[PDB]
Amino acid sequence: ATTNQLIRKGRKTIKEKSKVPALQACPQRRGVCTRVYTTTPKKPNSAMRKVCRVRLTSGYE
Amino acid sequence: SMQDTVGDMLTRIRNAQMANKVSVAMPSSKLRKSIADLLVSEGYVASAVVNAEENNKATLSIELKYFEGKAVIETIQRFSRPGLRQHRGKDAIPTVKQGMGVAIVSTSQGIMSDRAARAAGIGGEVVAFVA
Amino acid sequence: MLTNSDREQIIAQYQRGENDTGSPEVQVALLSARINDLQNHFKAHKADHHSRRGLIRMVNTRRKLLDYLKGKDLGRYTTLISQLGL
RNA sequence: GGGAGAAGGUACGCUGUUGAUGGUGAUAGGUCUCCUUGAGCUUUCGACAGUCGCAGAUACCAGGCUGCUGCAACUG
RNA sequence: AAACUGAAGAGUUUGAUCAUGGCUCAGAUUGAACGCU
RNA sequence: GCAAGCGUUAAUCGGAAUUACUGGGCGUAAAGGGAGCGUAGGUGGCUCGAUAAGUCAGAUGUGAAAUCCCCGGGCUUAACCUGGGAACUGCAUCUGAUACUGUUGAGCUAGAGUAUGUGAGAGGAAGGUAGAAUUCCAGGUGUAGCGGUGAAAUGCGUAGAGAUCUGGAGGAAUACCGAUGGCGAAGGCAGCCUUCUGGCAUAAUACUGACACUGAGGCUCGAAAGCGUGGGUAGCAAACAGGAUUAGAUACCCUGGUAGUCCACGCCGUAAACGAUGUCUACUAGUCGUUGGGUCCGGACUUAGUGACGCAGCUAACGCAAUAAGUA
RNA sequence: GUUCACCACGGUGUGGUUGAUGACUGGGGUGAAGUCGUAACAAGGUAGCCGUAGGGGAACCUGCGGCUGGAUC
Repeated sequence: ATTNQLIRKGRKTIKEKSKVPALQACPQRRGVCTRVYTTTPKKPNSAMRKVCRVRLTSGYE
Repeated sequence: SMQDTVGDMLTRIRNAQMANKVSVAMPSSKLRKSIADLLVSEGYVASAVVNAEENNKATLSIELKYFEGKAVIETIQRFSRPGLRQHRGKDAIPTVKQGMGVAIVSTSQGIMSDRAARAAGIGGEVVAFVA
Repeated sequence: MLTNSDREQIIAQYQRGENDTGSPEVQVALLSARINDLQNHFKAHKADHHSRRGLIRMVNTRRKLLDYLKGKDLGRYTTLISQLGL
């Protein structure tokens, strides 16, 4: 990158999106539990992890 | 082609000192003579003379110095290049090696050291750092 | 191609000084004669891309010389392109 | 190339005033002749103002249009 | 007189290594929320 | 370890030099555009002047107060409040300086070009032609195999093959030379001859006088395969057919075999289009080859290419190393 | 008061842009000791890879050109 190249183009940073889109930049969010079940974990571990599919006030499920 | 005369001058000096040459010669110019004279009076090179050649041409020859077998000019880098010129005020001239080195400054009063320009209270184009 | 005789004819016609053969006018006149002469060859061998590269090069050089004259002496450039029909 | 007049809109009568304009060319000025001005007649586009009716392409005359799909390229 | 004082890295790819390179963490901050108090 | 708070979540900057201006990279880790020409632009030789726009300095006006910072003062301390400074990296207008950039006048020759003489070359385009060899066809001799493979078999052959000799048709490629040899911007380009034509290398003189470098968009060219139209069609050969092998064998091996490969004119626009290394310029130990020139006395030197080594330097290492991946 | 001019609402038509959905369908990913093979890494048992074309249940195979980021020589 020459100086002329930096002026003509300019270095841009990509802004990464949030890892918690369903919260909508809120600390917590209220939802209703649409399904309470258990599931198996990934390869190394073995258990019955307790999970709930919940539809939140933001419209996510 | 060659679009940085000052850069070429400093590059010739740097390569000659890395190769342990006694002297380095180039085509001359008043700007090159001003920079070489500043180097001489700063003590980085022994002498710099112009020999008038034919065809309205001139050769600038600089005798280098070595201390304990090492080159006196440790580092000589160009700061203001043709693609990005650097002009500073009297209170923004960058120091070299905490004042041990010299920032060659082109001011309205001519080529002079960074400390000389600071004493005169005048800025200019910071052309090189020699230490 | 052009011969030495007609090349010297062009030089003598576009002389700036005595036996100069290096001014923009004489260079552009020689280039124009050579290009107009090579148009005949390229009407015959139009698939000749390697020679056409050199023809394009002399067109580019003539254009650079004409720009240099336009920047140097405007009336001189206008008169020269007036004779050469460019 | 088209589709396409796709679809769909607006104006349209009469009266007065008014701008532009094509043709023909009497009368003059410089011989089945030429050039300039151009009377009378005539053509084609506008603008403004008014006016009547339910309605002005007022009668006769004079495309309905569109979407999806099968077939055959088409005129014949 | 002064306004001129400021800069730390770690884990994780390999049998091990150096490099590259992403991910993750230790900090500061808030008009904060939540949980325990 | 914090403490009337302590953790978690969300969010911003930091660490992240992880968009690198300060402050990174692109041979092999991600990364040089396939190559060129060139538009806007960016940048740009020497000398003497002018100007003072950039630049630098000074002055003035302004840059609100609060906040941040410094010196203090008042709250019991602190937070907080508060006086004066500093700062507000800025803008504007005058004045000065002229080293550099800009704009200009004149000059110069060293970068870049021109004229003239020699030289090498598979550089390009269009025609013609030669000699081997294959295939096919027609004959003479001749008789039982040929061909193919690791073996075979398919196949060809007593309707006479193969082998051998003699004629004919045709197409494609150009053994030897042949060479980290040459030429070309890259892609590429090999028989021989003519025609048309580009660049390059070289010695000296004369000439122009910075005319330069690079280059987004753009345009041109661009292996092979492929596509369109029209010809051609010997060999080779995708597909395809048969024979083998195999558990299977849509393969590898065998026997055939069509598009294609060839020509003309156009499209396509891609390759591990590679040196996985953009172009241009300067400088930096050396040794040995080779190509094209040149100059001296079989060598010596000097040039422009093209190779092999090898310091310093560089690199994560491998390695590069005047044809840099070194120093700019 | 009337009338004309300007004009908000509202209406008509015909397009553009974009969110959610949609039978079915294409590829991508994840998940177990599944089925078929064995394409690549060694010369990976036919060197591999790049472009392109044809073919094939599937990795892939074959042709043409290119590369070395190919061992044995």
